[PDB]
Amino acid sequence: STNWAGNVVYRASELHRPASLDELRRVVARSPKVRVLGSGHSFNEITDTEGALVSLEALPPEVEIDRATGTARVAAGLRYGELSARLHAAGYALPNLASLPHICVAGACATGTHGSGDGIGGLAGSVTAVELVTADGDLVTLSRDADPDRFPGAVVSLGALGAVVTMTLRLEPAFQVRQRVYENLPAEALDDHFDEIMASGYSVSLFTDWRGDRIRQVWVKERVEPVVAALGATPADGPRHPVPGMPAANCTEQLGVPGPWHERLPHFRLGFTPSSGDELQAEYLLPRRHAVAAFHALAGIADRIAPVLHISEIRTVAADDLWLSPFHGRNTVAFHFTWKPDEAAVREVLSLMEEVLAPFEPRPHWGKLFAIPPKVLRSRYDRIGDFRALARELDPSGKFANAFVAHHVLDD
Amino acid sequence: STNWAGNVVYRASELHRPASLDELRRVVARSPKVRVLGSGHSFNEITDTEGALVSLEALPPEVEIDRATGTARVAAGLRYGELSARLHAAGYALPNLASLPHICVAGACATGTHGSGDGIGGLAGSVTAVELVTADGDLVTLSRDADPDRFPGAVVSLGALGAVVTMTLRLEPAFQVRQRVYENLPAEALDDHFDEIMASGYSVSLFTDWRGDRIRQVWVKERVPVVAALGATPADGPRHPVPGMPAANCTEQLGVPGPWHERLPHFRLGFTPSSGDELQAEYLLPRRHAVAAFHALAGIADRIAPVLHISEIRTVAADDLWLSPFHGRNTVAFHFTWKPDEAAVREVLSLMEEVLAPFEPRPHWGKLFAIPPKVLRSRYDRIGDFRALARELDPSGKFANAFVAHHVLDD
Amino acid sequence: NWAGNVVYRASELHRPASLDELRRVVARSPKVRVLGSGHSFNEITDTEGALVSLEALPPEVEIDRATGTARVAAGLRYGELSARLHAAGYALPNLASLPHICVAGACATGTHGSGDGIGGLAGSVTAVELVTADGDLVTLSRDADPDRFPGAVVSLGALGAVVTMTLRLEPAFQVRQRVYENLPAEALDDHFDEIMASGYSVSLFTDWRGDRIRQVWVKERVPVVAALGATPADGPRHPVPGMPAANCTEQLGVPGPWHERLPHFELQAEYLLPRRHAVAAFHALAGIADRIAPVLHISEIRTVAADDLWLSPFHGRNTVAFHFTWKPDEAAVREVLSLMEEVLAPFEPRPHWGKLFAIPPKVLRSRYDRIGDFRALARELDPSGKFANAFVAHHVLDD
Amino acid sequence: STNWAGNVVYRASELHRPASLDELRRVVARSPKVRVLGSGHSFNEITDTEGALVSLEALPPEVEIDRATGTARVAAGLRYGELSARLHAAGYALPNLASLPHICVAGACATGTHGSGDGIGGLAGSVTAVELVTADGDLVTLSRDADPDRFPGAVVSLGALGAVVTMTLRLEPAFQVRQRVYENLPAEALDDHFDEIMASGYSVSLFTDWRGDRIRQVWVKERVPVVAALPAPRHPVPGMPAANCTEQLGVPGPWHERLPHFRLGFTPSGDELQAEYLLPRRHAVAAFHALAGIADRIAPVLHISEIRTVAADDLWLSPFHGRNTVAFHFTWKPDEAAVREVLSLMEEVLAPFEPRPHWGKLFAIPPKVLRSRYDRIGDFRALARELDPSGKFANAFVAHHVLDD
Ligand SMILES: Cc1cc2nc3c(=O)[nH]c(=O)nc-3n(C[C@H](O)[C@H](O)[C@H](O)COP(=O)(O)OP(=O)(O)OC[C@H]3O[C@@H](n4cnc5c(N)ncnc54)[C@H](O)[C@@H]3O)c2cc1C
Ligand SMILES: Cc1cc2nc3c(=O)[nH]c(=O)nc-3n(C[C@H](O)[C@H](O)[C@H](O)COP(=O)(O)OP(=O)(O)OC[C@H]3O[C@@H](n4cnc5c(N)ncnc54)[C@H](O)[C@@H]3O)c2cc1C
Ligand SMILES: Cc1cc2nc3c(=O)[nH]c(=O)nc-3n(C[C@H](O)[C@H](O)[C@H](O)COP(=O)(O)OP(=O)(O)OC[C@H]3O[C@@H](n4cnc5c(N)ncnc54)[C@H](O)[C@@H]3O)c2cc1C
Ligand SMILES: Cc1cc2nc3c(=O)[nH]c(=O)nc-3n(C[C@H](O)[C@H](O)[C@H](O)COP(=O)(O)OP(=O)(O)OC[C@H]3O[C@@H](n4cnc5c(N)ncnc54)[C@H](O)[C@@H]3O)c2cc1C
Ligand SMILES: O=C(CO)[C@@H](O)[C@H](O)CO
Ligand SMILES: O=C(CO)[C@@H](O)[C@H](O)CO
Ligand SMILES: O=C(CO)[C@@H](O)[C@H](O)CO
Ligand SMILES: O=C(CO)[C@@H](O)[C@H](O)CO
Repeated sequence: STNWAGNVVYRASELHRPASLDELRRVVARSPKVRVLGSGHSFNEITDTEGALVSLEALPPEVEIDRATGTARVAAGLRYGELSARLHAAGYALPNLASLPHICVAGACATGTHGSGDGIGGLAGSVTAVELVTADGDLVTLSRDADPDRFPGAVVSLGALGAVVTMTLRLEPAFQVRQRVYENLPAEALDDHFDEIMASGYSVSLFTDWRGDRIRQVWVKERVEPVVAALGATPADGPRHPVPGMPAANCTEQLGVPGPWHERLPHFRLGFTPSSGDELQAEYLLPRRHAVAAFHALAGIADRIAPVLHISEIRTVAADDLWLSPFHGRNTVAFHFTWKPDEAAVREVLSLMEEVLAPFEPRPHWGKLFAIPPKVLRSRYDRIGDFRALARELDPSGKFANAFVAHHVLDD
Repeated sequence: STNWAGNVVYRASELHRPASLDELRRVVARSPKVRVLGSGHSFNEITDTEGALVSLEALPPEVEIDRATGTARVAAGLRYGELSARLHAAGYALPNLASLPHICVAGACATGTHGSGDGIGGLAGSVTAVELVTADGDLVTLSRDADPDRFPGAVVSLGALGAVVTMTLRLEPAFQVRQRVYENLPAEALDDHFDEIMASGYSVSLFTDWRGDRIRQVWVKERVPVVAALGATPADGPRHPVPGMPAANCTEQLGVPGPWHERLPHFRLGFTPSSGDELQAEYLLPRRHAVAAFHALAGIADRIAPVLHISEIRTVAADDLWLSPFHGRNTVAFHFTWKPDEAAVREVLSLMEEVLAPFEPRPHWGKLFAIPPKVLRSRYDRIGDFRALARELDPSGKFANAFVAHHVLDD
Repeated sequence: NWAGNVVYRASELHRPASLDELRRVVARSPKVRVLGSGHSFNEITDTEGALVSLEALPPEVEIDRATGTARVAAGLRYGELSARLHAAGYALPNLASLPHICVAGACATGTHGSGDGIGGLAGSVTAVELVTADGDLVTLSRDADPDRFPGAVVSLGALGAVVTMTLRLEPAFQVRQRVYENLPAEALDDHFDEIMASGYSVSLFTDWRGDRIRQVWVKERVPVVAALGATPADGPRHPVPGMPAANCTEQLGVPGPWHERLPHFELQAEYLLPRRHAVAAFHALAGIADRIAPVLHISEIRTVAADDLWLSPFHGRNTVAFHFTWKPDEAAVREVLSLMEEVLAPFEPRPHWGKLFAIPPKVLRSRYDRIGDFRALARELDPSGKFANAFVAHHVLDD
Repeated sequence: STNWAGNVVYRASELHRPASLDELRRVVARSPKVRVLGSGHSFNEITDTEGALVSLEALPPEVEIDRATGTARVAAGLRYGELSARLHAAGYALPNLASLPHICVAGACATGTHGSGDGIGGLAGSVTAVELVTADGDLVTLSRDADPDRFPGAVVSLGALGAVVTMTLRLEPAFQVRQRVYENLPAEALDDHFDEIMASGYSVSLFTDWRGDRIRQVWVKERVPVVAALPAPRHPVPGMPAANCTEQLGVPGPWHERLPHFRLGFTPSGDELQAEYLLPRRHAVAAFHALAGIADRIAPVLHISEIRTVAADDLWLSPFHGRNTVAFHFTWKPDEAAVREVLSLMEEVLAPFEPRPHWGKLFAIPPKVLRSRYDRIGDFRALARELDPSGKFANAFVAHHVLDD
């Protein structure tokens, strides 16, 4: 019926839940208009369609680990929670995960979903091949090794190349992670010490309510002195939640307690499992150089942000070569905004935000809200012409192109 | 707002999600009318209230394992999926789980939730102590060792004693379980071999559509073959109890050994339905009336199968818990996962109840039924005892909604 | 003390007439205890150093329309404070039995009325200003000091001398009050909850002679006990036999202003129990009614809502109040209380801090979850133990 | 989001763009607080509101000409760029145009926007009637002919009467205009020859950087040479490209591709602040010299200043109410803090010349004094209360400056 938040009521005629590869290939082939439905953790109409919603949650939850190549072959309908548990048990890990694990692996990689860390990509960077059902109904495989020229536009694809059934991931050895929350770092500390703070851990989040002159929280996640303590931030005495009033229970165990990578790198614990959300979201991704400038630009309109914000989160993400990846050929600073659920009021505040950041050539998070018109947005991605070439090659009728992918990427 | 099936719209004024014991104690105390809210996997008006709905999902998720006594202190908002995973990690298990893990431990035990298994009781049986917030707002502990007279009425409580915050669970060593599905057993094979079948593994499920003369599926889970010999054929790939639904949802089959918490339920940890498209009722009968009852239903299989997804038949050992459906009688379980027409199932239930009447059938407290109070109560010895415990720990009836008033507490 | 069973062993009795003067006295005196009205019955207000009244201070009463709160002199009595609050068209939720009781003295001990959804008077407090042992002002408020403010109000005057308390107000309201005579004692076994909920504030008066509740006072904001066999009173009544009805607030259902209705207007003990033990307790007490009734004027049963104030008797549990206005024979009463505390022990009872009791410390401290937090707040605000007498040392602070 | 400059961040709740009169009238009637948004070419908080910002650029762009009366009925949301090009096509013209065409007609007229020329008023004088949606949502027409007592209040209104949908303009025959730039006139030239200079063309503009005592540039626009006695494409600001500006070097062209300084195609956000003071024309030289005396404080934080002339009108809050006028315009550099210092000073040195500020550009002139400098303000306050008792269309700006006691 709706997206996780419940602001997007899907206008689809039918919701198909194929129980096999064969049953999917039939649904895709016979349907004139398809958009794959993963986890519903998007806030825009990217997943909307007047035709066929198709889930892949009901296919085999394959997770075949090849010990020789250190790579897992895994079902696109599978979520990061499950995938991680299974990978971890077998003694394998991924380099990073998003804020909660209950997010669909293909759905995440489609929109350029990311964690934080200076030397760590968006999650799609771990992908080394896809198999997808084309608009026709047959399996195509695109892999880095085999298809150098085409693979990089395959992964962060807005699910407009077809339905991905199995993604190959490069694995690392399973690892332990400790996480501490520091409170009330002074905002001015960023002006001279931004690079030192975000490098002070494997993955660092800044949380600010854009009220006053203080970074409300700083989450410093280390692979097994703290810099942000030196700079005025006090360690938190107990468990904490990024948002004011929301329970610490939900969140991954903090207070410096080492635990497995997959119960630490996300902000939310394997158990949390919210059936629904009461928030909106927008995230702008800038070149890393514009962090401070951009911080200040936003400091200038904090009086419009703070009223309708739950929390804003600031992260770093290494550059990839993935054509519609927000991290395409530029190390990045992430300006995320978990809003309160008033779309009208957030839409005003986003047009404004987009004006004050415009000098920093900001790319919006494909899954989160934005108002950046196509002309401007397309100019901010070099390889947008090469991706439109691949979408017409693999989907000439534009089966997998709803209004959103047309408007933002495909239409002239 | 609603139950997981969505047939029950809670008519509550407030939905509290306290983040601390203190915050809970304040909400309980100040609210003149409370019903706790766990996982929402009930289908009747048990969890409904005009007063204050109260989750405990927001309290610290304690799983404190005490190696010495081999027990686990666990938060009442926690669900079996999370609890199990954590218990398994530390190298511990429980004896049984329900069909899907993502059910709340306090809400499961509060209704008499159960698996299958000859020598295995309802899940509430692994409970040795409960700490709860009284209608007053203070903590009370009831344990088997400290309160032998009263503890047996406190676990399977319909949440009418107050809000349980922690539950002590006797553990076992973590164990491996293999699972095999068998297809199209002859219905007559039960008549002389029911007990031989249900005992053919640690936990055993019979799934029939109540169409014609076959048992669609038989699931035989073993701690690390009868029904083959009796004319059922091994399934060659993965399978789901209901026709149409995907095998993918379900725990790994084909006799492949796995961890207990990834086998004893039908549904794998990853399957996480946010909503359901079904109703439910389950009748629990003394084991001797298995065949007698099997036939008595077969006599109205023409009114069942129309509005039915699948019916599940299981065994449950006896316990001593006053409102447990397995209260001092080894049990045969007749489960019905209906299709979501409440008006139509209610009519089929009136009937089911009438034909099963001679077997003194106790309904599952969480699932649908229409068995009136007078009759329901007479099927429970220790109903007068529970009514006293409620009055002792909740004189004002704070935790007594119209459901618990009408079925157990009112005269 | 207003009873006269406690002779204050203080060297000096100061009555500062200015904040400045009070601040001086506190600073210069190495041992202080504040004196309200003297409506305690125990050794709580007693000290060998300096008694300090605050009755002479400016009776400030600053009603802030916006937040709907008042700022009032700790020395002010509820009678006086009420009259002023009422004239401005404001009220407090509840008042104790007589208004001529000091506001900071009341809140320090866990003073309370009756009412199912009504707290002790200390719950109406949002902030305190108090002179420390050093002579400077500290403000503790709920808003500004979440962690600490709950130890501060019901304090046993062991943190400093409170000068001004901020109260949350309601709109001023009328109240009617009817006394019913001779309810059957059995009527509580099934209808306790229904009776105590039959008004805004309800009181049960029993002489613990036979099986009758002598009187039941039912106070309503502008019904069960009539139907359960108690008869309406023909004319004005007083809770104690023989004492004149003239002393008591107007009854016979004549609507009146809250402050002329919620109060009713000897030694005293009160035990405060989880509300669920109301009937169980009421029997345990009937089971020694032969030792009570001889030395008793009247006993008063009331209900009080839970709060989060660390040494409130209502700390984290709705409450049934069992009060005993005794005949002034302390030696006799101390025998009765020792037995009473034994029969009531299973109901984990808390004593009214400002009334008599013999519950040993080790036990009394285990019936308060947040004693250690209150002990660390007194050592934070008064490390010298200026405001620590023998009472507060014995019961709460000493190790 | 912001005004064209970006110094004003709109603190509105809703930004509406009605696509019909019906839809506007609905937005107005249901909104308790409204301010219309034109082109955002203001620099103060005149357009600002905590209520409802309402563009009109999405209504029918009507341009209904009556050959008989030689008058056009035009959509308020229309810009001078568009409106001109369509007026011209039909073989009609307006007497004058502001510096660029991409300013909203009703936005222009609401603040008393103007060009240069001795015998031509501010743009608002060409308006003979308005239809506006009241705070109730119904249409009211005020016209000079029908409502003599009230109409003069209605045009230069500060958008405080209602939302103007259609304005009736008096038109002329379409005319050609040539313009020429002369460079470095001596400032002393003005001392005896100001009047002769500003009368030397249809419109004349004097650009000075307020460095020394020269006029950097004199733009002389003639319908189809005095400043020569006392020649150059060129941009009024140092460092900005000439290509942005209308075609000069005496090349004849249509009025609308000429009278503005900036060509139909430019279409730029901005990087400047603005103030303009409008003095009775006789104080030209006295004021020019009074400013030359603090030209040390000005020239630093200045792009360019423009001095122009404007005819008198009878429009109640027109800067040109009952007096021929000399315009001292300043395009400042974007440092509001620095400019607000210079304006307190400028407003003191010009005080004897009874200056009126441009309603659309910056000023620090206190209300009591500003109000004294308009005779008819008492009558505009009586009209606003007549058309908008609840003050739906009155923001902080209009209340502070004009309406509040
Ligand atoms: C609570 C929450 C936390 C979040 N945390 C983070 C975070 O920390 N970092 C971050 O970067 N983002 C984060 N996000 C954003 C989120 O990762 C994106 O919205 C994500 O891309 C949505 O994935 P989905 O599958 O849930 O959503 P959907 O709307 O269901 O799908 C997203 C897109 O993927 C496509 N897709 C899905 N499955 C397939 C498939 N098999 N083949 C092809 N295309 C497919 C769909 O067509 C659609 O276009 C968060 C979102 C939420 C709600
Ligand atoms: C998909 C599905 C699968 C199922 N599988 C099985 C199965 O295999 N076997 C079986 O026997 N049953 C099964 N059931 C039935 C189910 O276990 C019961 O309805 C059970 O009561 C679920 O409780 P809940 O907390 O999830 O729901 P709720 O309606 O929220 O809670 C049930 C009761 O528990 C009480 N409660 C919850 N938390 C507390 C607490 N902390 N303190 C006090 N009271 C509390 C509530 O007040 C309420 O009265 C299943 C149900 C579904 C929907
Ligand atoms: C006739 C009568 C009726 C009563 N009715 C009730 C009733 O209905 N309900 C009930 O609960 N109790 C009742 N009580 C008990 C009485 O209200 C309490 O004992 C109360 O706490 C005493 O207040 P006081 O002004 O007499 O203080 P005192 O006995 O003089 O002092 C008691 C405490 O107050 C402290 N104190 C006083 N002022 C300050 C200050 N400004 N700053 C710091 N500490 C201060 C002292 O330090 C001391 O610890 C009654 C008592 C009597 C005599
Ligand atoms: C680059 C530039 C050049 C300029 N050149 C000149 C110039 O040469 N001469 C000159 O005199 N001024 C000039 N100005 C100033 C400008 O002409 C005035 O500030 C003008 O009033 C603003 O027009 P706008 O449409 O941007 O108004 P806005 O800022 O959008 O709003 C201004 C006022 O118009 C009102 N309004 C707009 N439309 C309506 C309507 N339909 N009904 C009712 N009220 C309405 C608004 O409520 C507000 O009170 C210039 C400004 C800039 C930025
Ligand atoms: O990263 C995200 C969402 O993309 C979350 O951390 C939010 O910041 C809310 O906590
Ligand atoms: O039998 C049960 C227990 O309630 C179900 O979970 C089965 O899968 C039938 O749907
Ligand atoms: O309120 C009290 C004391 O708390 C009553 O006992 C009255 O004094 C009547 O005796
Ligand atoms: O905008 C105006 C008038 O308001 C012009 O003076 C420009 O500054 C020319 O550069």
